Amino acid sequence: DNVGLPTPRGSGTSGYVQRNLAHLRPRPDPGLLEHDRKREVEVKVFELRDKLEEEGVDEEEIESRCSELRQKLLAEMERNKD
Amino acid sequence: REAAVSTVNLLDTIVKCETKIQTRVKIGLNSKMPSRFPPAVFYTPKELGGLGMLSGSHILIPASDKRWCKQTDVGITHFRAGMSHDEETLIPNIARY
Amino acid sequence: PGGPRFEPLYKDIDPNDEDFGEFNAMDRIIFRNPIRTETRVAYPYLYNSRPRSVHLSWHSYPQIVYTKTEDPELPAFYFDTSINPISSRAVAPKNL
Amino acid sequence: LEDIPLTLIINKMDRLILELKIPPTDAYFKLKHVIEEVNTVIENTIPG
Amino acid sequence: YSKDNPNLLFSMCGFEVRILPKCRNQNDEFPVKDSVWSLVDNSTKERTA
Amino acid sequence: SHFTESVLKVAVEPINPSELPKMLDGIRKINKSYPLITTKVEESGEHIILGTGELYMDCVLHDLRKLYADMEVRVSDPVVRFCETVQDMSATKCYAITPNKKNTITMAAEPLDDGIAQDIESGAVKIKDPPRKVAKFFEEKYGWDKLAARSIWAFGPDEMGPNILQDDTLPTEVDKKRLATVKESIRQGFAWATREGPLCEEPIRNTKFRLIDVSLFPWWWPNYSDRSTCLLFLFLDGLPRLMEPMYSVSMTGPQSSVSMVYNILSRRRGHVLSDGPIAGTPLYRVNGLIPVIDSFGFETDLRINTPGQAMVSLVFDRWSIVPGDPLDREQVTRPLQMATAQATARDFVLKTRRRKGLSEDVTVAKFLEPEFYQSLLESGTLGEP
Amino acid sequence: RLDKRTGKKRDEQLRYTDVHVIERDRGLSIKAAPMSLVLSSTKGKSHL
Repeated sequence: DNVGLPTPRGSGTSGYVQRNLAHLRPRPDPGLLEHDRKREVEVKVFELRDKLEEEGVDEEEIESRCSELRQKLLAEMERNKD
Repeated sequence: REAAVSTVNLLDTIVKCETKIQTRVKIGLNSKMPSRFPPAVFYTPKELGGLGMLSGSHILIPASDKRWCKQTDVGITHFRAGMSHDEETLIPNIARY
Repeated sequence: PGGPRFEPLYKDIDPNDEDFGEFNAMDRIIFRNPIRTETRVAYPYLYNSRPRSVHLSWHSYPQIVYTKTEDPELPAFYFDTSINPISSRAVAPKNL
Repeated sequence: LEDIPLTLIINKMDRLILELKIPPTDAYFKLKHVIEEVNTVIENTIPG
Repeated sequence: YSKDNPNLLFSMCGFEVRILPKCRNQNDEFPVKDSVWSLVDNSTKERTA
Repeated sequence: SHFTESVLKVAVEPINPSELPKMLDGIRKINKSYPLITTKVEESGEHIILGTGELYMDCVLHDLRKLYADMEVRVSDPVVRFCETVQDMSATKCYAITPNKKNTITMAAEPLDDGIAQDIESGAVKIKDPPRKVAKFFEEKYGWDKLAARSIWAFGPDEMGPNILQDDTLPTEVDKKRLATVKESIRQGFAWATREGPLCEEPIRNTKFRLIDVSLFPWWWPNYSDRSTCLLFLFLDGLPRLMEPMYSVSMTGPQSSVSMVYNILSRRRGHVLSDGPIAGTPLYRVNGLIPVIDSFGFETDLRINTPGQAMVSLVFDRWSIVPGDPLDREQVTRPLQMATAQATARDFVLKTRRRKGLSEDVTVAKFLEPEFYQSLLESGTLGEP
Repeated sequence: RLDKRTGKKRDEQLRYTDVHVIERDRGLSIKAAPMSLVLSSTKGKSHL
């Protein structure tokens, strides 16, 4: 509201400033599903690997079981894709 | 005309020049007292003895300069225009005419 | 608001003389609720580009919680009704 | 959080006598309230 | 007046004139006062500026 | 490790251009005397000073004008830092192609859940830690996938930033040794992309990235631009939003001051979280939130327009999503005017974007391969150019 | 030398570690302020 007349001394105005109160104020990808199924199969494989590691089983048998589980999960996904 | 009413610098110049003309009139009387020279001194038409000045400014006429008394056979009666009206009439703008 | 007015200390800066400069470009500013002149006075070095001969003022004081007693025969030390109470569940050490 | 040892200084005690003008029991309750507020914030920083 | 300067400026016989057409106007509301001139196209009799 | 952030931004320049050296020297002294200040030189050439509040920047500009530089410094209107985020899942798996057209990078963007970003910023999750500890933390707190938890590659823009780059590919389709050799530069491009960001090159927060199969990585890549270009387009098609800092308003003061706090906070896009009495005093405490860009002059207005005397404390609290859509082209704002409720984000993005020296449009085609851009135009996933 | 002080100036707080001109004019501290003092305990042992 700093508008007009730095001093009223020069003019014969006495510059009382007003607000001008008559102024108008403003008025799905199937690839994502395939990736989710692959992630679920990988999560199942990781859970099986963690269960094998918790039981103290050998690494080769755990790897073979994980490969068999991954193949079974892929076959199940291919069978139940429809 | 309408180009003149829309120029702020021109309106400021008109206000200052009208003030300078009235200041010349006041200096001719060795005074600059604002109460000594009401708007009736300048803007009364020449027929009533006034100066007959026209205004392009916006000048208030106070309610203090709105009273007149008359001595009739029953005594003194003070008449007043604008009974209980807190607004003041303004000097007309020439651009409106 | 309510204060005096003086002549301009520096009669130099005026936006009409300055042409279309890059720093104060009109639509590079992200206008919000408008800054008032009291905010310009309170923080003169942040809100003015040429704050020459400005004086930094006292920022704040601690709030005075003293209230003068209306009743003429109350003691000097009393729990006033305008003072919010302290409850037993307000203190409440939550873990001990 | 930075595991810096902390001590408490309750300041401006004269206010309890001269500004609030509350009786000494209520001044105790105000002090205990401020102390338990500090301890509440300390506990809320590290729970348990 | 060009692709990206929509105002026409001149001065004549005392009057400083800025012509703005009613085609390249960003102002959807018109603050038309007595000073502002509606320039009428005769072939359509339509206020175009 | 400071416990608040400098989210108030002021652009400065010299008034006399020939004294542009001296102010810079003074700016250096500012950076030596104020620990939480950050100084920057933009691409546009204006100088940027970032501090915490009105009083902080008032003191800093006093020290710059009167103590160190000893000149007259033109100072712009105060503005805020901005960040960006994404709202929902990725519409398309997006890929980057090298100029030799061998390496192809396929990636998706995700909004991170609430609690991860503040945990990375607080140091609860360390990238220097062994990945088993990080995986255990994510499993025990947010219940992620174990392969996903072990496949979290990096944090960005730095090792403390709230952006996560993570593998989600399969070993059956992508070999791992070439994956690592490209993954080094992938982390570098991730760091530079999340440091810049696509919208206004404001550093971007709270995003997760999943690597995707079919992405093939042949021999050698010394460049960084293509993966980050695709990654910015992944910000574009994940419905990005703008984010602004948020002060926490704290008042002590009487009841009329409380009512005035509701009034002014209602007028300044602010909320009142709580209100109550301070026990044992005639004072009342009001806690709330305000945007930093809407808090300019808030303390002065609240201290003046009140019968009693109100004290105000404004502390940086939050990063919050700006209301509105940043990519909505039809939302326009008049000059001299404040943006409306839904055009706020668009106005912020446009003016922050060309304050920093860019084009007026968020260039989709400049951040895409031509074949992928034409394919997405034909598929309808992108708007009309 | 504080008792050789007249007017409103003798009612001012000393504020020894506020030395910035901003600190003097704003009436608040803006900078950290170190001192090293010799203070005595209850038993009489001076510590630094």
